[PDB]
Order: sequence, then C-alpha cells, then structure tokens
Amino acid sequence: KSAAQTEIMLTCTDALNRNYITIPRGTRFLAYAKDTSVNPYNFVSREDVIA
Amino acid sequence: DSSVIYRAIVTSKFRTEKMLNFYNSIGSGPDKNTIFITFGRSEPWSSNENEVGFAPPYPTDSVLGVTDMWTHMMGTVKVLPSMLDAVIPRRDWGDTRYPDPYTFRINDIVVCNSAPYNATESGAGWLVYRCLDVPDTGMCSIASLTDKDECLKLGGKWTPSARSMTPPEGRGDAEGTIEPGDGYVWEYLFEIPPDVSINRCTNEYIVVPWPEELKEDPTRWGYEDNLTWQQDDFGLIYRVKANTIRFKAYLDSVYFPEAALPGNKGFRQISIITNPLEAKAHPNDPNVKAEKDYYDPEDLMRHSGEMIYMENRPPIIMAMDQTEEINILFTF
Amino acid sequence: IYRAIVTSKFRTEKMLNFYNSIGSGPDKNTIFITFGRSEPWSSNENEVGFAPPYPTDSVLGVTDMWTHMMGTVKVLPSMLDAVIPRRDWGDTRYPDPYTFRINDIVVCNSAPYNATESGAGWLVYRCLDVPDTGMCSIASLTDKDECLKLGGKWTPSARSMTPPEGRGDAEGTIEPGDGYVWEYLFEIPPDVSINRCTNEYIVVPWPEELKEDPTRWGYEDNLTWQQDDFGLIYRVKANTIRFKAYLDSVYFPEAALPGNKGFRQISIITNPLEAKAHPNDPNVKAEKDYYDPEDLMRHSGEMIYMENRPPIIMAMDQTEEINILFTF
Amino acid sequence: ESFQFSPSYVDVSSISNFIIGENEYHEIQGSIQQVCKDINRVYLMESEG
Repeated sequence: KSAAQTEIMLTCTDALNRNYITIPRGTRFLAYAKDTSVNPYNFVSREDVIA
Repeated sequence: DSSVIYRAIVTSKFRTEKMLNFYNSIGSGPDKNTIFITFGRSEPWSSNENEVGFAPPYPTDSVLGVTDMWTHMMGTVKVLPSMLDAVIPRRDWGDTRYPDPYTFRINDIVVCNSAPYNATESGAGWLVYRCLDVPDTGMCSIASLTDKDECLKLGGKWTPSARSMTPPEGRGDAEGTIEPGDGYVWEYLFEIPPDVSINRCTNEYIVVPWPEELKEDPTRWGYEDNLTWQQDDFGLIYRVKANTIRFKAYLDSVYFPEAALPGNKGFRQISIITNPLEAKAHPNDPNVKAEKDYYDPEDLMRHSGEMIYMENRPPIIMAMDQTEEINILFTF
Repeated sequence: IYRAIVTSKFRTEKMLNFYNSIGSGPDKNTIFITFGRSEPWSSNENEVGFAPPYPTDSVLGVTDMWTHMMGTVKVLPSMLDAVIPRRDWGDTRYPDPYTFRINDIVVCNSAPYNATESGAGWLVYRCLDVPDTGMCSIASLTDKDECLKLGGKWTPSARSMTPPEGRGDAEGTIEPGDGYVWEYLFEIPPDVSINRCTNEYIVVPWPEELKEDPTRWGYEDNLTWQQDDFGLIYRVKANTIRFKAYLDSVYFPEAALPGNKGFRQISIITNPLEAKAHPNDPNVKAEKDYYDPEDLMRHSGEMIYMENRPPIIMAMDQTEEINILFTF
Repeated sequence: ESFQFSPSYVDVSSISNFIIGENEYHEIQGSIQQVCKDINRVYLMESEG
C-alpha cells in the first residue's frame, strides 16, 4: 500500500542564525485529512533537507 | 620475564620502493636484469586434465624441478620495461556493478570520467580522486562505536551512511564537495589521458604512472598543476602507495609455429626466466645476454640465468592466427 | 584450475637489486637511519616486560616520528651484506653439533673444536647426504630413502665424525666411510670473518665483490663451466640482508649529554634531501654520514621501516651499534 | 534541473542553494625573473588583470 506523498515549503527562522541550516529526516507533521476522522495523520520528512 | 620487548614495522611504501627499484632493474643490455617468459609441456598432466575441476599438479622448485620445466619448454619471450606498469585497483564513482558505487570510505581512491554515468566532464581523460572524509553518520568497523569521529578517534574503520551525491570534481587540492554540503570530501590526484586509459586500463585496475615517465610530462598526466613544495617530486606513486606492477606480454603463433600447429595439446605450464644466456657452440665462449624478443628454447643456453617463478595450468591450447595475451602482476 | 610458484632465489634476487639500488650520489637510493623520542612511553616504559605501543603507519605517524627524530645516519653499501644463519660443526653448547640434515650449511675452521685446518679462513660446506639410520619428520616412515622419496624430512641418527674438508666437489668423506657427504662452496677469508660475522649469522659475499677476488673468497677453484658465474649467492639462497650502522655520541652530543632518558624508537629513511634556506633552491641528496634532523628537509626522503622500543639511554663516550636484518 | 520554481519564493538564497553555476579554482602561472640579481629578492602582486 502506497503512502500519502506531498511537498511542503515551510517558512522558518534559525534561532542560532547559522546561515547554513537544515531540516533532519523524519520530522513530524500532523496532517488533517479531509476527515474520515478528526485525528491528524503524521507526515514525516522522508529525508533531511538543507537551506 | 622478558626484559626487552620491542615493536617495528615496514611502511607499505617500502613495498612500492622495491617495485620502483625492481622496475629500474630490468636493463636494456648491460648489468640490469633481462626477462624471458616461457611456456611448455604439450604433454598432458593427466587424462582428467580436460575435465572440469582439474587442478594441475602444484609446480616443484628444485634443480630437478628446473630441469623438467626447462625440459618441455616450448617457447620464450622477452619483456621490455615499457610493458611493465604500476597499477592500483580501479574504482569508479557511480558504477553499478561493484558494491556501494555511491558509498565511499576514507582514503578510497575514485576514478572519474571513466564512463558515461561516471563522466562529469567531457574533453578530458579519466580522473583519479581519493576520498578523504565520508559522511558523519554511518557505521564503525568496531562494533563498539556508533560515532564516525569516535570510531576514527580509536582508528577503527568507518562506513558512512549517506551515499555520495555527485562524483568528486576539481583539480583543486582539497576540494571534495566542501562548501555547499555533503558528508564526503574528495581528494584530487591527477588526470589520466584517454589513450593510455584505453590501452592500459583494465576496468578492475587503473594503470599508475611512473615517476620517471612523469618527469617527461607532468601535464599529460595532469600533475603539472600542483604545489608540491619539494620542487619537482613526481614520486606520485608514493602518495598512492601502489604495491602492484602489471606485466604485460603478447604471444603470437608466428614465433613458435611448432607449438601452434593444429592438434597441439597446448602448453600446460608457464615459466618466467631472468637474464638467460644464449646458446653457444663452444662452452669456453663468453656468455651473452638475450636481446631478441623470442627464442626457441634451443637458441638459449641450458639453465643460463635464473627463473624466479614457475607455473602449472590445465592445458592451454595456443592456435595459429590467434593472438593470445598474458598478464601477470606483482604485489611486492 | 592452475598452480604456480616463485623460486626462493627470487628472495635473493630482490636483495641483489635492492643491494644494487643503494646509490652513492645520483639516481640511486641513499639510506639514512634515525633515532628519536627522548619522550617516555609511559612511566612504566623502563620496567621489565614493557612493550612500547605497536607502531602506526600514517602521514600522522610519520610526522610524529619525524618530529621527535634525534639524529640520522647514512649507510654505505659496504655496510650491507648478505648473510645466512651460522652453524658450526661440533659446537657443544647448541644441540646436535654432530648431527646434520641434508642441505644444511656448515662452517668449518671457525673455532678450535671446529678448526680442522690452520692457515685458512672459514670454510662453508653444505651436507648433501646424511646417515641412513635416523628419524623421519613424517612419523609414518622408517626409511630415510622412503621418507625422502616421498619428501618428508629425515633426521639422521648417526653423528658426523669430522667436519668436512677439501675444495673438491662432493667430498664427502664418501669413500672411506661416513653417513654424511659434503659439498664444498667457498672459503671465507679471516679479516672479513672477524669483522663481519655474528656468531648467529655468517656474512655472505656479494657477487660483485666476488667478481673482484674469487680467491680471497676461495671460490676461484671451481668448475663453473659458465665461465665466470659468481652468482654463488643463488646457491646459498640467502634471503636476508644485514644492515650494520654505527651511532656515535660525537655527532650528536646534545642527545649524549648526561641525564638523557634516551631514544625510544628507531626509523630508517631513504633518499632525503638537504635543508635549503630557500625552497626554490634545487634539492640536494644527503651525502654526509650524519645530519641533525634539522639539517635535513622536513619529511624529505622515505622511511620504509619504523620501530618502537623500551627506552634506550645513549651516553657520551659510549658507542652504540645497530644491526638490522631484512628477510625478503 | 530538479527544483520546480513556479510562483513560489521571495528568497534569493534558497535558489542560490543551486543556481547551477560554477566555483573557484587555482592555477599556477609562468616562471619568474629577478628585477635584479636575485629572485628571492623580488615579490609579487597581481591585481585581477
């Protein structure tokens, strides 16, 4: 069975303000589906990403 | 109790050193070794020899063993130093065939431009990189350690988790993939021009340049650009620590039609000889080293010179109009 | 699926090239030998049973050894000799002085018990055949001939009467009677003997040096039939070279001064280049016998062989000696 | 290639992450002559041209 798959740009700010900044793999987002249920559905970053 | 107990080691370089020396020792005419390579024994090891799984008897070294090997010998071929090259195992970035094309370990040496998928840059021969640093995440060869740095702080090997994104690039002395980001860093060596690649290189083993031959062109090997601080160097093989020389030879039916004739059971066993002397009609006559490329074993003096290396094989059948090739390498 | 072998001679061969390869000045290797690391391994290092940490080979390991290096000494080819393990006929101390195995190599005249013959240097015989009665290395065989026809080793029962003699080809005390038969090789002249020989290892002559005197080495007598031959070292199959070197306080008084804890570790280097004030200046290989590591260019030349020991303390007016044996 | 652009972004840098583009290198140039009597004497300067 195939997973949901979706791209998101997120606007973030590095508190350390280290101009080179990454997101690790597998970060967690609660995804509200068009409800078959109210509960969110976790989407994880399939891989890390740098910005 | 043991009073004195000490430790000492030879550097891998000394392997190389012997080689470079050994390479020097093949002479033209005088006072430096000359090498002939010989095949023989039409005769069958045993009736089995044809069948699968047959292993010919392990050769014997003795004045007896010599004579016998010296007895059957079909033919002989000289070796010019230019057919002798230093080589290291070839490893290409991105090559599917071999494991982990994208995963490199510290100090591994990676070839670029070798192949289309490999190739970054057109209009240039093969490239040779070594991989200094590998991604931080990975696994340690010592099972006790989960940190690359800690693995390495003890010195155990480390295998990185993250595969290489791109094959290394740049002439630039440090320059693997440092600024924007990656786990691997790459070290550059020299670039190989295509013809030599094509003619010398075996996809397992790149051919490595001699310091002497390098003295001729630093550019054709792309080495001219760098920085040595010792002045001229060219001792590059030290840096790569190639322990392996490749003998290349070419057999042709024409020099030895007799062993080439249809129905020959071929030669079972191979033997190399160093500094043999010509046959002489009069035993008091002064010895003569052997210039010509091939000699029927007759035209060579019995037992003259020393043969270092003996060999036994299942029969191999030479054939006329065939052109057969032999390679033998050496790690000193 | 094939089988193949290298002759033991090639061991010898490597040496001969390698022996050829030490150069004087040009385009042939030059060898320096270095000691260093005053620094203590650990407080224990002095104690009995102490084994220094197993050395490391790396550009790092190099640097450190290159860092501590006290002093450096060249090696002249004449300090390089081929050698084989010495075994003398009749020496009581060591086992079976009188019991020889086929192809063993026996020195004669070395010692009074050894000495048959005055007024001749040392002799070197090899023992072709051994008494018939004996013991086989393969426990299954009670016959020397059968043991050997199969090739298992054989140990003879009967001891030799006398150490062999005569220049001739197999002697062997064959006619009158004996279990041993003897083949002659060459005679060693005394001067070289005394100075070269370590009681474990006789020094074996070089072919070139042989080319000079067949007589002084007693080889002139024989039979080669190839004309000059002289490849004698092939016959003895010496795979082992002995480096000899001489350390002296005088060249390096600073490490010689009273109270030094001595040098822990040793290193040899090949073809270093001189120090230069200006790096663009052309490189210079190193002639002089000793160089302060300073007088040598950083990292110049290659060090093949690294070494670590419990500390040894040099002292001035002391004279220290080093021997090193490479088995190729 | 890869990244879609689309109506997307204010940032200059995220795109700079790779514009594609090209990076630095060194190169060695020519021999040297002394102004006078020794080269070790002389010193170098290169403005870009």
